[PDB]
Amino acid sequence: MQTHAARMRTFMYWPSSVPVQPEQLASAGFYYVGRNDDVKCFCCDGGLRCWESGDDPWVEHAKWFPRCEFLIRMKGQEFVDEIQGRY
Ligand SMILES: [Zn+2]
Repeated sequence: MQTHAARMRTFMYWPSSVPVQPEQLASAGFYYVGRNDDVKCFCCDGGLRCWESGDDPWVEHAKWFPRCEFLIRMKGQEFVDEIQGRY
């Protein structure tokens, strides 16, 4: 699940009702595990479910799994710090 294309392919059977797009999930390192709306990050193995309207996957990534190596490398410690309430 190291590549964007491999993560995107797992969303081929992603439910239509979920108000979060596969493109944005896969960019933030998530892939659909083929269960409800459960996704896991390829890097930290952080699991996320119950995706609501207006959810930004990068924000959810930094909110619940701030120590993820991929999240830090892509978004940076400053972004992670902000999401954790540190300005
Ligand atoms: Zn992660």
